[PDB]
Amino acid sequence: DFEGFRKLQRADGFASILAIGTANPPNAVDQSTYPDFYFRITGNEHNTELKDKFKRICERSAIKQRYMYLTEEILKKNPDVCAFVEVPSLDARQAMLAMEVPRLAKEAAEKAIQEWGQSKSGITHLIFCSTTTPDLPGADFEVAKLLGLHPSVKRVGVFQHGCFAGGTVLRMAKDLAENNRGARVLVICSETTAVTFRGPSETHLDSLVGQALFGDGASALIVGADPIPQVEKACFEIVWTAQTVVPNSEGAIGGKVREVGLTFQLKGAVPDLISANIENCMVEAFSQFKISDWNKLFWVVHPGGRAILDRVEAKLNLDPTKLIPTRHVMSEYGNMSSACVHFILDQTRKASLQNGCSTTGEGLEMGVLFGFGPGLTIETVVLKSVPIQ
Amino acid sequence: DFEGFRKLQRADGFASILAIGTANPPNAVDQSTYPDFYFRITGNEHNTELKDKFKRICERSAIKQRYMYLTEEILKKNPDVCAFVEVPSLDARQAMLAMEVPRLAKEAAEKAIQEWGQSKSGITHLIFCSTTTPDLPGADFEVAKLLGLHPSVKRVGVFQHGCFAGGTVLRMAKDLAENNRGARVLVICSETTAVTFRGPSETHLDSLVGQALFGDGASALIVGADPIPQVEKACFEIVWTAQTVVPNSEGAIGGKVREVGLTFQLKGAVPDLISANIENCMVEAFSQFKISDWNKLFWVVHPGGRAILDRVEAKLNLDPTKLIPTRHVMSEYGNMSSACVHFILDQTRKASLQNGCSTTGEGLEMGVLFGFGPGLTIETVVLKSVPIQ
Repeated sequence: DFEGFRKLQRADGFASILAIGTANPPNAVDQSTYPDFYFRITGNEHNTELKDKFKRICERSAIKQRYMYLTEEILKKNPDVCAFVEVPSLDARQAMLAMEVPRLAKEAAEKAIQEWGQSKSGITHLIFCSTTTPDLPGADFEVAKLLGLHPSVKRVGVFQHGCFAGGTVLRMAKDLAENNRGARVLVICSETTAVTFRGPSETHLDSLVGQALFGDGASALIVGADPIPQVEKACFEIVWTAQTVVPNSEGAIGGKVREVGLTFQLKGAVPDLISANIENCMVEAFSQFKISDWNKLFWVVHPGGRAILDRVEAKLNLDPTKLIPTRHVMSEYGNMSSACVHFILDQTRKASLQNGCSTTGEGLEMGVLFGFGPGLTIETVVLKSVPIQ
Repeated sequence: DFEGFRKLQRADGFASILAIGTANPPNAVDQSTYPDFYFRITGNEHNTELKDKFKRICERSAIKQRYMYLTEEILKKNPDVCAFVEVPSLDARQAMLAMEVPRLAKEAAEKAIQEWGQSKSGITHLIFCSTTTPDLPGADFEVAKLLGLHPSVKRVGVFQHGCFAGGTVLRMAKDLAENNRGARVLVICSETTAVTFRGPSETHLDSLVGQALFGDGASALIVGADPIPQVEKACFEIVWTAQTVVPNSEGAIGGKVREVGLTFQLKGAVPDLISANIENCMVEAFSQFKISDWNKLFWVVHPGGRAILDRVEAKLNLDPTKLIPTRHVMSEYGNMSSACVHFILDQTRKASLQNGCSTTGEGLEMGVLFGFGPGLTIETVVLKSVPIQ
């Protein structure tokens, strides 16, 4: 009865994505205009040297747009946020965060929930991810509250992991769904530049990189194993996952929560470091399925930057069609951190539909999903598309 | 094909505790002399009223000693950590945290690893918990790095969850160890008051309490399913888990990460909220095991404070023996937040051993574990004991 309590307790098939919800703040920022706006709101028009370094950066970021909670209104009222680090500004950011992060998350759940089609009362687990969370309880408690989730929903907050959390969230979703029969996991990633936006400094060119690539956004997935026939529609199946630390990459990507808010540190080595180890990951994940041709899988890569994508595409020489949904997202949404990959997952199943593809993975049956962040950490996830009738 | 990949990818038995390690900072502080010392080191000797008020709180705490990272020499070189909230102290605390938390976590786990007596390489998962974490990557990465863990350990950091985290980690460990055949999760909870210690204030008595209750410590567990016979020795198994939010209980427990560090709010209504609802959690986690008499189970409840334990016990009408292990640890360590319940698990198995009980649960077969924190949430964990022979 005890060894019997286990089998009945766990689920059957693979944890599957039964819905995908997305949301962003109202302020769409045109990248072609950001350089003038950025240097004007921070009061740095007098430093023509920097501006050109930033312009070059935005102009080569492959990002044409980004949604930002931070608007000129909020910035003119928060001069401390416009400074580099000469004055503290954590508490003001923290307030923005306690309000915005949960708000974007709910908006994403509400869409995911609706698509899913079942009562929110059926959600058993909640996985919440954000670069940071301002208080105790974390944002996971706040979002559950706002959404109206049952009080016995088991929450897990994933804070301060990094841009790779988009993958770890799926790795966690997978184990939650498959070890608990009849379970439905609500997986949410919510990010804003409110905690990281700050003024430019010539002596901190890396931080200037983050000011041109980071954008706001929230994604919501409903994950569950053993979907109900004719009721729940799965569009992806989470097959296998792995996490690793790239060798000799210590300090490559990092951040610090300090009195001046969150500080971003990024080494020029990241692209190299990811390219030189991305293949190992592939053989470790796909050889077990007897797959050696990378181009036979569909792709979902975290858009950490234009250079990183071009590298991976070369070291693996994936054809030009692989990073299309991924670049589609980066272009229209920028680097929304952990949320990015899920936005691409929706972009992928969308294109598949609008193009008469045999499956949700653009005709291909299997695919990989990548997460890159502080570590440097590499998060791998093997998917299984679903056939579209 | 996949219906086989799934069956082989997952473990057969029950997630089990295969080892428990504990660690604490050198500085052993006696609750008896803390009032004079606490007010001295903070330059508040003159305000005899608040001091006598704090002595009175310490004398009811039922805490005889705690282990603190912050020594007198450290507080003397850091005056800002001594203020209440008149001067910022986040940065200084983050520095203390970046080094102390992972250090303590590392000591706890080396102990844990040793008992388990298996290779570190065999560690495929890591669950790290701490009230907070100063940077990105979090303490999970750092702990792996100090531990010389395998670059591919699947790590997860649980930050800013609260005093109830001790159980959410077991809830997380169970799903990980049971859905991954061969998986061995290293569970670590490291906490220190360095991020919360501040001077006294007469307008913030809820904060006073906290200065007398919280202490430092690190706990470490090796969790895994299907333990190798006569190679790995299990002591506790995780059968069923749950977390819940007690109705209308917001603000009772919470904390804010600000430029002055982690502030802490604690409404006096906490003992009653937990008590008038814990009974409900027991009938949800035990009727399925045809059990209605709480006293037939051994107990592991978070030592939030004497009152919470006094109310819970009176409410459920537990035998003065149930909380011998809980009250004993709270007495020798105090509230080490998330790591307390693990200290209790350990003390509980040690006591069963010294006394000559039939099982690791002081003779009983099944047991319950509770965690209380910001939410207000309650983590319930039904544990299975193992025979001693």
